[PDB]
Amino acid sequence: WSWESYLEEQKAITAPVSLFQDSQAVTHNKNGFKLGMKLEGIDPQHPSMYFILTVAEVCGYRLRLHFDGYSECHDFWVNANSPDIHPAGWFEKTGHKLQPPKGYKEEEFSWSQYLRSTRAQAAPKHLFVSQSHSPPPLGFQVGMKLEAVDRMNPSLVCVASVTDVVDSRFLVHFDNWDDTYDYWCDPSSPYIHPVGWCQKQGKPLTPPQDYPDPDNFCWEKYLEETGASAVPTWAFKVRPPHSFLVNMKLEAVDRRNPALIRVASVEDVEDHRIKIHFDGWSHGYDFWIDADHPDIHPAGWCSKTGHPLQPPLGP
Amino acid sequence: WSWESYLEEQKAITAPVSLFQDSQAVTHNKNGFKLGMKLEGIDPQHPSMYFILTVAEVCGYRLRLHFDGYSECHDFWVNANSPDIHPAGWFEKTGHKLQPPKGYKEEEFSWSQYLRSTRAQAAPKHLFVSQSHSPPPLGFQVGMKLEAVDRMNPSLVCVASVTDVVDSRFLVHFDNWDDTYDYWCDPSSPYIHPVGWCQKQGKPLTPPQDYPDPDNFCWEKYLEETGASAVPTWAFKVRPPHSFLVNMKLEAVDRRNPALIRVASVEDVEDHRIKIHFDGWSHGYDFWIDADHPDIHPAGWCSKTGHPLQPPLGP
Repeated sequence: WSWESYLEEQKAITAPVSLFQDSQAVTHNKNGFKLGMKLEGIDPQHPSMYFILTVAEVCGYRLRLHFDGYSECHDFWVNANSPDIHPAGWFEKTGHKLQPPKGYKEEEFSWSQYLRSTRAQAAPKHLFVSQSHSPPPLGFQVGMKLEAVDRMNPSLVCVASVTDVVDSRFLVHFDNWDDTYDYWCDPSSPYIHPVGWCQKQGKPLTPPQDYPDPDNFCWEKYLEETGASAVPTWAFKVRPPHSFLVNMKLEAVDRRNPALIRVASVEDVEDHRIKIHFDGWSHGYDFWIDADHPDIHPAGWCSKTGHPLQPPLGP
Repeated sequence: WSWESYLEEQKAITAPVSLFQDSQAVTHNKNGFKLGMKLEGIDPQHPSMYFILTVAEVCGYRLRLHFDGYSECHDFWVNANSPDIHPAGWFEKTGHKLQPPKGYKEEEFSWSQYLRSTRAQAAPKHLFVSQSHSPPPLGFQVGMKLEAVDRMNPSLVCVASVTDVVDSRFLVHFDNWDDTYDYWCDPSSPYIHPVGWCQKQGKPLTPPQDYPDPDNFCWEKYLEETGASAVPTWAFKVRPPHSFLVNMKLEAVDRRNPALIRVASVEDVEDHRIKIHFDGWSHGYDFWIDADHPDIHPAGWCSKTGHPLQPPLGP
């Protein structure tokens, strides 16, 4: 199977490499992660929370991570240039809480004693693109307030806080709601707005969960009572629309089976999202995804990185 | 104590009779209701439901009603010209459900057997202003849909239905919410609007409780699925604002002890409501009330109807 003959046969084109972020397109970096290496990382189910993880599997420029002490059914895949993993020791140098292995209490864990018990190696620091050493997202400080879209209830723009800052990204948290609504963001995110944006648009602002008298909700009073500042208006950057067009082909991680990467086409587009179709599969498997998601890639990505590519499903 | 004497010490004025509805002002009708007379009436705490009620007390042009079979702690006062009471036998001739006395099954209650058991008399029909013999509210039929303010959550305007029609009034019900939010209305009510009013106002509409995918609520889809039509826009009338002014004196039922009527003053106003202050009492007892409410009356009303009036609280 080749992309060249496939595109010739389909009279189609791939999405040019120039439409991707460098982190999505880069194939010339070696994967330095090795089986058994230990590290810290974000739980994709609880994006505010950090766990001790072990490398369970490597495939191309991707790794499968295991939560030490828990079931292997929680394992998940990342790219080796993921900014959501960090070297052993990072949590204590940068102000982050680390969930210990199942069994430990969080004043009974140290890395030096845990590496001694397990005889394991921490992944070396030079492997990690994000160690809190890069310039921060200008203007967004921990504790500052903004208006954010709830991506699980996307018709709602809500009162939200910056609760974590790591390199050029920050965590959006919805005041008084479960942390499982949190998501990582940057200054150009189309989902975040300055305090006062809703009122300027004649849009309903959703106040914190069970705010007393939500009808009389007023930002100025809320900021005063919480000892908080608004993220300043100048910090918010216009992200321009992506340039993907319908029928352009690419490679995408299968969401039902994330060990696998399949030949995919752009089925539909919005300003900041694309709809993925897996060639040869039912359209029931189509899904919408952010154009900057780390799990879509230009054609050739699996081949240059050493990951198997699934061809179109054919007879 | 007299009004003439009091008005002179306060250098004050009474709200003129022409500011009130005729039904709030009328003093020359006699109270024909008698202790122990039985009738049917709306439960004020469940405005959609009808119960068997007994006259427990009469004071001037007011009567206290007791729910047969239930605790006296639920007793309530109405005026003798109330539209919310009907003669025995009305429910069956008009398509309404009667809740029987506590402990009876509905089906095993009949008025004639119940009058025989209690040896009581039904209040005669000529006492009742509302027997369902008058023209209906034009344009409002059972089953028609409209938008209504939820008076318990007054920032919300919601999908609502006409569920009952009695003489000149109709009952507004909030689709898929419980019946305790229902309220009685006429065509001039400030709280109701035609289908599509929110949209034209750039105001959000609250769809029925747990409507599947509530952001796409489409009135015309909803009207079709429910086999329903909109109340026509022509049927909604403008109510002009009241002309009560701050400082006018009047008489009002005490909401904490509703057997009592006190000298009151208008503390504040809106287009359709006044704020009542009880002379000589703490302002912590001030309350808002709709200006057409049956429990406010002009100065002189207690005197002319034979009801005791409480003078201002003094040292």
